[PDB]
Amino acid sequence: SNIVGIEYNRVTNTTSTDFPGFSKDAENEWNVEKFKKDFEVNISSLDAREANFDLINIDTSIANAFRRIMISEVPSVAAEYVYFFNNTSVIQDEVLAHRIGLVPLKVDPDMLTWVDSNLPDDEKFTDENTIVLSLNVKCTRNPDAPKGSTDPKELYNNAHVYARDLKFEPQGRQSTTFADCPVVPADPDILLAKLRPGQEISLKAHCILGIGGDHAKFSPVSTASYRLLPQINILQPIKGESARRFQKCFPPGVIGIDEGSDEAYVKDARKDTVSREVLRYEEFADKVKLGRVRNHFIFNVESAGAMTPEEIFFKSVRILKNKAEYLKNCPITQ
Amino acid sequence: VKPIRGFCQRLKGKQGRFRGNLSGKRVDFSGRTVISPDPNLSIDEVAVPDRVAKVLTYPEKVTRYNRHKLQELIVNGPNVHPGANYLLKRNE
Amino acid sequence: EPDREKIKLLTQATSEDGTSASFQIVEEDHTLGNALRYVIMKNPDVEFCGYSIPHPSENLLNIRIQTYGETTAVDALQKGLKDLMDLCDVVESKFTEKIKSM
Amino acid sequence: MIVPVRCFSCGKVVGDKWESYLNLLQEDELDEGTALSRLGLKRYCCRRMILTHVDLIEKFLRYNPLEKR
Amino acid sequence: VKTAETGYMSRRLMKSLEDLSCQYDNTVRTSANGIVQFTYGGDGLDPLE
Amino acid sequence: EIALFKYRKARLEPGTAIGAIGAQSIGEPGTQMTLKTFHFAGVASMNVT
Amino acid sequence: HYAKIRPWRTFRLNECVCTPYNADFDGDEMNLHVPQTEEARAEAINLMGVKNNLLTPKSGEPIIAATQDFITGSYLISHKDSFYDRATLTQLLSMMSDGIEHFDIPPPAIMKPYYLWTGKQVFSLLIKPNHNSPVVINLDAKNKVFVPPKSKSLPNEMSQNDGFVIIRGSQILSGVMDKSVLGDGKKHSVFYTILRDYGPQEAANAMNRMAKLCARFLGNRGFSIGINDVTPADDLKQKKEEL
Amino acid sequence: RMPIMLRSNKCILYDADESKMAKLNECPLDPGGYFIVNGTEKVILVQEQL
Amino acid sequence: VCINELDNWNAPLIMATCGSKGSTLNVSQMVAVVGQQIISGNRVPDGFQ
Amino acid sequence: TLKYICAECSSKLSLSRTDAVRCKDCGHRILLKARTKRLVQFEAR
Amino acid sequence: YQCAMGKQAIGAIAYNQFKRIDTLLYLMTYPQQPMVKTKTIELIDYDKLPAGQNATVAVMSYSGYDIEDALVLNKSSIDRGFGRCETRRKTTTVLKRYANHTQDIIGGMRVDENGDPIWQHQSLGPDGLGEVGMKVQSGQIYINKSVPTNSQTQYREAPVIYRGPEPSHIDQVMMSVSDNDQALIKVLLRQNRRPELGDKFSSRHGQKGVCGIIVKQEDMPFNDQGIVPDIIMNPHGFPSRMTVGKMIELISGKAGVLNGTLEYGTCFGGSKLEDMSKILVDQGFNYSGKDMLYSGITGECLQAYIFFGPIYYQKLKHMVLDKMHARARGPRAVLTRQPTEGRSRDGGLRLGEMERDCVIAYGASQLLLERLMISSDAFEVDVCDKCGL
RNA sequence: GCCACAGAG
Ligand SMILES: CCC[C@@H](C)[C@H]1CC[C@H]2[C@@H]3[C@H](O)C[C@@H]4C[C@H](O)CC[C@]4(C)[C@H]3C[C@H](O)[C@]12C
Ligand SMILES: [Mg+2]
Ligand SMILES: [Zn+2]
Ligand SMILES: [Zn+2]
Ligand SMILES: [Zn+2]
Repeated sequence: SNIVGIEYNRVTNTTSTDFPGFSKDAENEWNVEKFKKDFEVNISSLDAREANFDLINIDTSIANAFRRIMISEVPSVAAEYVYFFNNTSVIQDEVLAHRIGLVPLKVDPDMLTWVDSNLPDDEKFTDENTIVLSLNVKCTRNPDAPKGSTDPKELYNNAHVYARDLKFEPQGRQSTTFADCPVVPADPDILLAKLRPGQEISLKAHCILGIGGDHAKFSPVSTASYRLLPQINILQPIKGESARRFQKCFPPGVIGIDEGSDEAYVKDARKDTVSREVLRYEEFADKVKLGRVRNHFIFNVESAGAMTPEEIFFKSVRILKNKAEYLKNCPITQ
Repeated sequence: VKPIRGFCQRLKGKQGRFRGNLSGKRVDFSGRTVISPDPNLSIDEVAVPDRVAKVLTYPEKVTRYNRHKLQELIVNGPNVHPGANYLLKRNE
Repeated sequence: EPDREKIKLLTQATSEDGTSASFQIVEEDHTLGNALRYVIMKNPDVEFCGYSIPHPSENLLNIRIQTYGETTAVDALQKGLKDLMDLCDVVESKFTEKIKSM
Repeated sequence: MIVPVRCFSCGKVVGDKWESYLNLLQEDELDEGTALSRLGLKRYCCRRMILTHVDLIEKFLRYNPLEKR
Repeated sequence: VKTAETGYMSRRLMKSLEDLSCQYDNTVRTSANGIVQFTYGGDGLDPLE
Repeated sequence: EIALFKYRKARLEPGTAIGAIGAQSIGEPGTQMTLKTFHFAGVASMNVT
Repeated sequence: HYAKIRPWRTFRLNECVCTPYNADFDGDEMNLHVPQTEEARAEAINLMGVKNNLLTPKSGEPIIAATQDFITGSYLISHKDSFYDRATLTQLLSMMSDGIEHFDIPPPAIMKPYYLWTGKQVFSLLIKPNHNSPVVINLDAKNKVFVPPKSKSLPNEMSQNDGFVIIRGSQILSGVMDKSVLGDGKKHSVFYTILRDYGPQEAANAMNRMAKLCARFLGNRGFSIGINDVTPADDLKQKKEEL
Repeated sequence: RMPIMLRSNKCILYDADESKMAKLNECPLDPGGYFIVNGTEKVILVQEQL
Repeated sequence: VCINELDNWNAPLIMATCGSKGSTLNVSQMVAVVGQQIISGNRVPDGFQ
Repeated sequence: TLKYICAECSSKLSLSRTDAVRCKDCGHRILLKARTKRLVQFEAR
Repeated sequence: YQCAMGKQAIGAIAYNQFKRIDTLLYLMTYPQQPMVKTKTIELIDYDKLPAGQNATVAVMSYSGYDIEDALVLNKSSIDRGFGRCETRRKTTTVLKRYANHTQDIIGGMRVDENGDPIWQHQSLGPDGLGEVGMKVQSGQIYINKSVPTNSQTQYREAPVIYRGPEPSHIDQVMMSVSDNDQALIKVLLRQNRRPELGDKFSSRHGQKGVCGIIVKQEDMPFNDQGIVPDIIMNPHGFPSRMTVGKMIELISGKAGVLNGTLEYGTCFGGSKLEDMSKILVDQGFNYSGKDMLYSGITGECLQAYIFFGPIYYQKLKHMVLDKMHARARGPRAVLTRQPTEGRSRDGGLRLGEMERDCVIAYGASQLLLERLMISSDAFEVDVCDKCGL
């Protein structure tokens, strides 16, 4: 069986059992034809910032590897160094630099090159491996503000420094390479700082590309996780008022009562967040059992705005394949 | 009036010569740090920070069995951790 | 040109005939060790495959493969890497055709 | 002191939701539990990011040294 | 408050018991070579072993 | 053979600072002891210290 | 201790060793002295070593043994309803030895439906990994919570809840592993037997294997406490009220 | 010269609104009740006697 | 009556059975009656008249 | 070079060699050094 | 213990905390008000200036690094600002006027041959006081004080040199005149600190603990929605200490953040558990707050439900950066010729009577001789064999 | 340098 059973106090059968040596039959050898026949992908939603798709008949290790590579191995572009000219705000320079490094940039990671660390700073950053973002905001008192007003958006001119103030400054051939895709933040309304008259911010941010393992600002996904497909089995029919109570143990769209026989049946097990509430009540014992399909993953990949989630998943699969190929091509030193 | 520190006051008490400087005393080559768990170390091992390890030194005498090792440690120097901080010559 | 420092065969743990072996792989973690473990355990000749990260401070992974007398552990490791490549290729193909389907 | 750019747990950008959350509480007179859901903060880790945030920057800016108070 | 008295008790006990040791003829003696016990505990057995 | 080996290795080895060991093995339970109220064999009017 | 060099600005010791120090990782600061002569170094490592001081001199009982979160994981492995297939068995065996030690997989306790190894066989391999290991220890001991069997004529191992542990050869034939068998204070523990019969190095190796296994197993087999574990049932609030 | 306790009836911060607190570089949520002597803010602690 | 009713896989019960942390008394105090408070061997002294 | 800020009236002012340490537009005797004009580099982490 | 450790939590001090120059001030970058409040919290205005953050806690045994009160932190959570803090310190100097009509001076900047300041004066500025906003490393000067020698007079150099394990940035420079008409200069230095191994965290029910390991987000457990805990706490801290109020706080906070309102943990009252269970079950979660988490290492479902929810954690002022010390050889006292006391003087650790006696108990004669004579106060002396003097 | 309190385990 491949159903992770859910009980009132424990979770049973959580480990994969598809390998020879599990039993005397010695089946489930690795056959690429059988895996090609059995594996399935079903995309249910595909937006510009979020993808939902089911991977069916795949092992837990590979799906978890895809999730981990998506979170911490797919590169993305974020601000790395900040050079300050006259930051006169209340917000400290470290805090402002950290906030600017945390904004997501709408930059294709494949248009850049990895920065060589051992090179010195005079020639480390070139036009191929660094995006320059200049910010320059000065706040002044509004001379014609209403007398009865108290909103800082009306009393002052530039009291709110947002992420859209991060102008892009092309350097060298980036004037032609980034002509049709200018560098803008993925979330332009990020509130970076607040000012009062007499204060000024001006800075240049050098943005390179890195992986999420080095720092969380480089992770291309705001979230990237799966969940097993829930499975509700009603072993005995549930009739009448109890069925209504049986409806209240689940989210509203999960199960329904048929109008003819007046019995409860499972309508949509995907909506069922496994709260196992129905296991609290003694009347539904030996009448319903809950489980999750162990090899049926529902990935929900939300991008940070730099690039599409399907590209992120494809890059994760390619990274795992390249890891395997690189390990295969290496010589084994004794 | 604060009573003067006479000769008997220098010898009695926990801050006197006998209990503060003779029975127990402050020592060199010691460090103090907050402790945190690490189950991957063996039970007969303690993990020392590399910052501390670059200060706490061991004086190894050069023999015919460890000449090249100490040459490499001298070459590495005080900043690279597998190194050395001081050298004392035989005739100096 | 080849990366000699990537994967090593720990001599002190392997067997004389190469049936049992332990390999040290640099700059990996659970995301590759678990996939290799699952793929190698599907080899009918492998009776022991297990990875470990000896210390979080070290970016390192020790994987032990013990087989029967039919094949050596190096052959099992190469077969597992090739089979993981094939799995990734199949997943890649299915995903890229279901994108174009809708 | 100011609303953080990203959620600590997952990584969703919540720094651009502070002004909208204040506007939905003040103008539309919505309750605090519905304004969060209208902004797409479904996970509770993102909800606590701006539900428990204390905007101390406004209080700190009253003591501006660059301009008479 | 119990540590304040316990430390003094331990210090007194050790300053009274530090000099004793088991000699090579299995007799426990003081630093002035005077016998306290002819055999340790009556049988000369280590509590640790 | 096992019994004789265990007996012959259980003797107190000469040179052991057994007085310091005893002083510590008496002082340390004094640290571990919590202060409780006891009575002498089932009558509540004694309160033996 | 033998020194290791790590970059994280704190002294780190195995949690089996914090019991002689009476130390907890809640802000404790400790001291580190370095002997500067060969005689002092040898005397420190041969008279004050951790391996040579597994037993307190106050009573002779072990003082360096399994602490909290290592007893619980070992108990959950050695629980009676713990059955592992060959993949999980092998991963657990590699988890206690950094993927270096050679393991001789014993025949499974269940054969016809599937091939399943009990966690007591996992700890039998923990005590003695292969045929080249010399550790062969035999002992009988009672657990902390021992429920006597139904009849007084029956032996102690035929009790309920695996109260009695029996180790013959190196196989754990009965019982669970708890503070009585793996912890400190009792002279019938596994590590005490290994230290007395085969020297301190094998006891240290077994403790290291146990710590490395239980530091990686309980994360992948979760263990949690909630208010559901603390709330009383419905009838208890009436029985307590009436009493 | 008597060193006056902050937020007493002889202090400058007595019954002052938040704007005057901002004008004097003083926090409105400061508890008060201490003396500023030589720049250091010292509190006369409550004594318990028979 | 509290301890005998708690089901298996109860975390305080497991931690008490192991001896890793806690005891039966702590579980009984958390789930059921805390019990009499004892000060210096007696009950609570008359703080007031 | 204007380098100092009066802590009360917030007026940028400079001090010569013989000038007293006090503001010129008011009697306040507390002066804060203004921020330097030289480049300061930070790592966005 | 909570009453003891609440006064050491790092957080906002006052509204004028950036206009203050205090001798030591710990501030938190992103403070949050507690999810589970109290009427006393509202009455004393603690929620206006809170000290702590609401961390997603999964009460489970994750690694071996959470044993004995130690806590597991999330590296990605720390990278996004969890537990980030700063330390501000004050250095004050007085340009006193001596009775000989001579006074201290501040100016001076030793420029090199090329036309740039020297390394020790790299951030010292033309007026002698270090520039606001620049980074000061160990060995550099931020106050270039000079003292007349006779107290055309000659001034000897007595600068104020920064020294410490990590660099600091000059946050504020202030000059004024005291009552006795002597110039007063105050320099406030700030340095930003992130959580590391050894940093102390408290959980507002006692339950103090230092960080034992910092692991990546993908190594952490996760729920169906992808929520990753910021702090993993060992289950073994509850039974011996019996903090049921902590579990009630977790459930109240979870139900409040799902419902959108702050909850109350008021003594002899507060938000009842049944209402929070109803709120949790209406939102699709378990009534007891026990979620089902997949482990990030192997991907499989955990075989036990994990107590999962927000807990208010406090970062205490005790950080390992201020505690680490090591001596080797250094200064010695003039009287006893033994190592000095304290890490401020590069002192040595005392091997007291108890440690001496512990070394005696092992029988280590040569180790005792080395520790108490060779490495502390060894001295070659000449003694007369006849008179014994 | 001497006192004085304040904390840490
Ligand atoms: C150098 C690496 C290039 C790589 C990142 C580029 C080159 C080939 C590209 C894919 C193909 O276009 C087919 C698909 C088209 C859909 O629209 C979006 C997804 C889809 C899988 C693509 C993703 C991505 O854009 C790829 C892999
Ligand atoms: Mg402690
Ligand atoms: Zn979030
Ligand atoms: Zn002025
Ligand atoms: Zn003489």
